[PDB]
Amino acid sequence: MEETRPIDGLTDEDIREILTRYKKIALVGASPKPERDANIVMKYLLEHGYDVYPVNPKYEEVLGRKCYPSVLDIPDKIEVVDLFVKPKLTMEYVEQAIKKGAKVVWFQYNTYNREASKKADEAGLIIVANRCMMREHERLLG
Ligand SMILES: CC(C)(COP(=O)(O)OP(=O)(O)OC[C@H]1O[C@@H](n2cnc3c(N)ncnc32)[C@H](O)[C@@H]1OP(=O)(O)O)[C@@H](O)C(=O)NCCC(=O)NCCS
Repeated sequence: MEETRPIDGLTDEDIREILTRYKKIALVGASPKPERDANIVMKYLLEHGYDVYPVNPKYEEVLGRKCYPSVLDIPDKIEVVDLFVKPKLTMEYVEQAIKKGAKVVWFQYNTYNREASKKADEAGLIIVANRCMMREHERLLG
């Protein structure tokens, strides 16, 4: 009688490790609108010690942080690309994540793209899917 478990196949321990260790985040789809999920999670991660670089070519500053047009333009190392964009947009961002040397691609709810997931797996990145960083942080480090 196997229980349902997340499809990315990571244990609670693996996620807790990624949430404790990898705190340089490129948050793609960042938005200054309070209503968007990306704004709520970006504020929460900044309140919990994450260094969050918003990425969205539309904006130059979001929540007081300079906003970049690509993960590759961020002047720092990036460990996690946290995706708040539609599925077909994620392939490009996974490609940027690979070229930047990120360690983890994190597909937030309704962003998963199989093809993008495949390029990330081929390059060796850890893939987290169908979870929220905020909710996993609350569940595991709360
Ligand atoms: C993926 C998602 C944003 C789609 O929602 P949607 O209502 O269709 O919104 P859109 O994709 O049109 O736009 C959202 C943002 O993407 C940004 N965006 C669009 N194209 C982009 C691109 N190429 N690069 C970066 N950002 C982009 C837009 O600027 C927009 O922000 P804005 O309204 O400030 O302009 C949405 O399903 C989502 O928020 N998923 C994550 C949900 C989640 O995990 N919530 C946490 C719950 S605890």
